[PDB]
Amino acid sequence: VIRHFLRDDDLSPAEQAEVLELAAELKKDPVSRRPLQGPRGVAVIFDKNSTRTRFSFELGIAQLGGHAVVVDSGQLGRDETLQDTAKVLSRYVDAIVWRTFGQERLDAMASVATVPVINALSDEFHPCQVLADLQTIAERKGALRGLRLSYFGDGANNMAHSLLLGGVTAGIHVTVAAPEGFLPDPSVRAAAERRAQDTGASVTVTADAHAAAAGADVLVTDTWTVKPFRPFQLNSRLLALADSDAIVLHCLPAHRGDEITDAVMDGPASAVWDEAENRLHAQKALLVWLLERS
Amino acid sequence: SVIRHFLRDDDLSPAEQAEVLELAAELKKDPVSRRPLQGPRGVAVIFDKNSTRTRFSFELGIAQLGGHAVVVDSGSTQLGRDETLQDTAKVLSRYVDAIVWRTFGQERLDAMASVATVPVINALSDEFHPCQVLADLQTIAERKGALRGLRLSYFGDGANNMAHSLLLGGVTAGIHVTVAAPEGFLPDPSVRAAAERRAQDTGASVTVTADAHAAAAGADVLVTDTWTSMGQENDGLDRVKPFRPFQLNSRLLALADSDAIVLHCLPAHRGDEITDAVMDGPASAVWDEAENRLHAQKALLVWLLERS
Amino acid sequence: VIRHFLRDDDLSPAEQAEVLELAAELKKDPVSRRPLQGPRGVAVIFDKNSTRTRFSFELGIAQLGGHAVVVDSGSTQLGRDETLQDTAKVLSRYVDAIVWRTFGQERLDAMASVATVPVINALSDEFHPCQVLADLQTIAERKGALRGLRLSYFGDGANNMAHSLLLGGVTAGIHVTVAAPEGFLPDPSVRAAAERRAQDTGASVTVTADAHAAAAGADVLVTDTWTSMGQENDGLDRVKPFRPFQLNSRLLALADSDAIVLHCLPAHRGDEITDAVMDGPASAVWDEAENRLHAQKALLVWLLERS
Ligand SMILES: COC(=O)c1ccc(O)c(I)c1
Ligand SMILES: COC(=O)c1ccc(O)c(I)c1
Ligand SMILES: COC(=O)c1ccc(O)c(I)c1
Repeated sequence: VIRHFLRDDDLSPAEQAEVLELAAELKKDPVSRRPLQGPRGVAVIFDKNSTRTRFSFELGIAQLGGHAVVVDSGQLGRDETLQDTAKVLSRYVDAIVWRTFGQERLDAMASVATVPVINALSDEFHPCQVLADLQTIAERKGALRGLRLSYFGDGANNMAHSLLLGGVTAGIHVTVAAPEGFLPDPSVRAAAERRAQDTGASVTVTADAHAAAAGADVLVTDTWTVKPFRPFQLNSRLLALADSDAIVLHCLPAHRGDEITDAVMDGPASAVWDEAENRLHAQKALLVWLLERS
Repeated sequence: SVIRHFLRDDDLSPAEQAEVLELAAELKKDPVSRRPLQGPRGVAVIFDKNSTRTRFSFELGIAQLGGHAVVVDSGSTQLGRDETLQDTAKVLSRYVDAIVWRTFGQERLDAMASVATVPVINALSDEFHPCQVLADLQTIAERKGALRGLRLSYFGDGANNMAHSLLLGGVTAGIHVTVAAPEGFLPDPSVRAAAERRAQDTGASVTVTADAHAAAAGADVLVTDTWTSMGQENDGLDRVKPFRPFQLNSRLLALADSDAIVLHCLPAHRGDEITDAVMDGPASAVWDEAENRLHAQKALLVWLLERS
Repeated sequence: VIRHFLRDDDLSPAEQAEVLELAAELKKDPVSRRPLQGPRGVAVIFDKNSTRTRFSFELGIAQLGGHAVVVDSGSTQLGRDETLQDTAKVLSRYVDAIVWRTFGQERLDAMASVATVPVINALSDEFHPCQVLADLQTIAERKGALRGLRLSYFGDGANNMAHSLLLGGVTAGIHVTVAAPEGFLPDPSVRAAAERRAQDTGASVTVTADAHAAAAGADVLVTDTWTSMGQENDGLDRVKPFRPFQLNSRLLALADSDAIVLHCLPAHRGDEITDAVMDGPASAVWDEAENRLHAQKALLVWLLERS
């Protein structure tokens, strides 16, 4: 009966809508929900450090009344079985937030822990970032369903997979614009196409950056790590092809002049700074929502 | 009032230990009902060698007492390197209401405690692990009731921190403690004599034997621990062959009382000191035991702060 | 506008007095001010770790009702994977203040130029202005009014404590003397800024290699370690030049009979200061160490309400 959140499609379309609505309420009233008052603990474990993931989660948990126990990459599983660690953590904390690499490690922890496990960021998915992206799109553009989103650059990385899955879950027509060596994992693509039939969305994968941008409502990129990606740069030429009032997203950090140009990132279509803040609100909502169902 | 420290299990008298364990039971039922550190007031939690389960239990426990744990890993300069230990203790005493320290040699804890003007707690050391044994006693009481007169046997390395603390903390609770260990691996003589003298006051006893089967027979509680600490991996000994007859396995457990329970200071190395069947079977109390580090350490801190 | 505290003369004499008054009030009532209730966040960022800096700030923020997010060395150093400007914009969305221990002053200036929350220099190569606030609180509680006191600092005259004692000291009206050997003198820009500020407060600046003249008639004697970790490979013999400037019993006996002794910890007993001086009746190093908690909480309270 314990819900986990390891990939974007772990939420149904109706569940994802609940979490995003909660994120909006929490942005307006950040200390109104105190499910962890006590404080109750939440584990925030990094197999590899991520300062942005730490600020977001550590502050968010505290604003829910809890105390985050942050374990930096100075690992889980060397000492004892992941199953034994999961059993003990379940006695100390009400949720486990974990940044690890392979998906099989997250699945293993989730199969044994008796508290919710959240994928903070992994090799294959970045589902919390995409919740923050969807919150940012909704507050700038309103209804998500039927919007057109294009992601540019490395189509094999965790953002491309999560934009496909979380995007179609929200009714967004998602396009990935990527060069040949760097396309979405085929099982993720197939999961996105199936979910997309439930929401009226669709999946497109192309090497044509110009067609990806033409008519886009949301344009997204991410760092590249490098010649194959240059045609996919978000520059101002690409952005003129989009629909009026298009918004640009980029989970930070950005390498200005590589995947994105100053003019795009500092211009009026950029929503990168609101996007960064909304990681706090979206992750708090996810936690609140998981905790009440577990 | 004198400042009370908790560096070894016998730092509590039998009556004082009973007060702490009763408070641990109350705190398990009502975990935010005691707020002596409301403010927050600080508590230092220092690791000369990192321990992640010591971290979760103390960091959360201190927060639930209303306090704020300042957690210092060994990534900082080891205490005693950049400035004297006495200088550090004097400064710490201006910032925090208690000092929790995982360190190696017991003389370092003694030194800190002699100069600090706030309680010092041994979170785990080479010679003792008294906080773990408080959690063990809480767990035993939960399962069996009165501790006085129970029979507890520990198996494996008889000179490690858990053997020493089970001796001292166990006899302080009135438990008849047996250590089953091979020759060359027997309890420190000073700790054994201290346990024998304390056991006189409680009606307990101390037994040390190389006969694992005899130690298991009639026991109410069977305990083991890893055979080798990190610092012993390079000591030159074969640290498998001497201990294999002391494995806590189904055969050994079946020799004990039908109602016996099994304890183990985590992490366990399954297949070495304990088997999967025992670890995962119905006699195992290891998960409740791990949880009770939280409650027993909170009780200890509440009790020390009130007396200091 | 947003106020920052990057060096000691970022506070005017009147503003410094307000922060020091607040520090005394917070020492008496340490949880009575809750500007960060929520909790609101405060970033505490270390380009190079300092355990003493971390404890003081982490507890202080919590006692203001906030939650400190501590970033130790081990994260990618600010500037490596992203512009300081971009990091500052994102930080400003998460926290109500940025406390940063870094190296060159230009990095602090850059952060403060674009951050929309107060930026505090926790400790840097050029200045240690939070420690000097704690020193001034310590002197005030031991001596009363600061104006007109005579303070002499001994040792490396170009380190961050020498620079902040000059600037923070003259801001408080203290006559500051730096006693240091040739080649280890205060930065000229810092000395000139102190000399300008001293005209406003009736204070004065003296730089001298004459250790006995600097101790004579002093109300406060201060020293610091002769070498920072980043100076250990600079090629200099960093012991012989400084031995004449040791804060020892003979040097203390030249000062005013009611003189006090300060040293931001840790001390290397036997080098810059002796056991007899560290542990005798003139030493105020333990109160000084504690007051870093109260002075830093005061600064945060004051910056948060002005910004
Ligand atoms: C939410 O993330 C942050 O606030 C953040 C990002 C990058 C940084 O280098 C630092 I320090 C903080
Ligand atoms: C109470 O102890 C724990 O919850 C714990 C133990 C071991 C670990 O490796 C980790 I991550 C957490
Ligand atoms: C405020 O500074 C301290 O309290 C402190 C200083 C040095 C240390 O090694 C440790 I642990 C704490």
